[PDB]
Amino acid sequence: APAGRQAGQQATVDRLRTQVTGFLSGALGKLQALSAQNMDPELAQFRVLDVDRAIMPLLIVAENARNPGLNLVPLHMDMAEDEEVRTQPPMAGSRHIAEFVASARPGRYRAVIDDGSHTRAADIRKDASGTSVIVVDPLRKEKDESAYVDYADNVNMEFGEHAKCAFIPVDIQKSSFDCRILSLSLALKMHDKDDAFAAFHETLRNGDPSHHVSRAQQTEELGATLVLDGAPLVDARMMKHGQAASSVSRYLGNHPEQSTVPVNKRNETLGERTTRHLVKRKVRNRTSGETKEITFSNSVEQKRIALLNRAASYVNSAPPPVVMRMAKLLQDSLLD
Ligand SMILES: O=P(O)(O)O[C@H]1[C@@H](OP(=O)(O)O)[C@@H](OP(=O)(O)O)[C@@H](OP(=O)(O)O)[C@@H](OP(=O)(O)O)[C@H]1OP(=O)(O)O
Repeated sequence: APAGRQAGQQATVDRLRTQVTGFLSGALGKLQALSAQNMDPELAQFRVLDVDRAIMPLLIVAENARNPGLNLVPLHMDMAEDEEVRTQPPMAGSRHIAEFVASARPGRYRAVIDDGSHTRAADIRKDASGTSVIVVDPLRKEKDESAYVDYADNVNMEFGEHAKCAFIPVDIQKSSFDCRILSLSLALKMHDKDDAFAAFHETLRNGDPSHHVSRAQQTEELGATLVLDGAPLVDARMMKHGQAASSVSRYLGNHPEQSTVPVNKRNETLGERTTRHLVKRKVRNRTSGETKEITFSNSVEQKRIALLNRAASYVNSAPPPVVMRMAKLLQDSLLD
């Protein structure tokens, strides 16, 4: 019974519980309906950017509780604090990296890093020796691979010049609004490959990345690591939600050994699973005009739905202090 754990607040708790599940499940029902009807959300006038920003802090709480040791913390870069450049304010509970590095208790963390307009995933190690970070970006649209040099340097400068850093840009995202669900999934995959990421942190502080990645280079300015080929650290299980079939196939062509390993309990290969998620629909054009018809994997929209399902279930059976916390995180999203 929960009457013992309610501290006489069963009225406020029970009402905040309904309020949070109502929003999570309310978003779930529309997204499930749009996905089942094979319709693009932004063409259907669903404001995914705002829903993804409001549910994210609540998803992390659920994921942190579902997998202890994930230690997933939302963080943002300095440019995210600038109301002039940013397209959206950082999500509720988000911390400035400088504040985090200075005050975070030593240990292992996962993170989603908002720069104001885009979000990446990260694996952070903080101890006496220093802080080290492995950043995986689900977007790779830069035409010339020199912006990644800047990104790697820009990420290192945000964590401190004494931090060891690796920047891994990966061709997963194709849409404009999926960078939050993709980064959240990469974080979960990081905790899944915890051992492999710890051995990379070790090599970062000490030799040859060849035991961990296929292609890497130190940057001229800060000597941070830029990885333009993350395999095998970036394996098939990290490429599952690649939206373009050409990205998954190019990746498998470059790393054939990843084409036969199981990516889930159903024993699907990366290629089998992506094919199962291929849909054909109209999307917004980013000549002429407005829309274009494409064939892509709806894995991310299915994953957004599956994550909302998890969170809504967690809250239904969550203890009051968790309910209070998630209700506040939702209210805090209407600030800024
Ligand atoms: O990474 P998680 O969020 O922790 O969930 C993953 C995973 O999800 P991803 O697609 O993002 O990698 C699988 O999902 P699918 O391949 O089917 O899409 C899987 O499912 P199955 O093995 O049953 O096929 C199962 O999730 P669940 O048990 O809730 O259905 C699994 O969980 P774990 O990695 O924690 O074991």
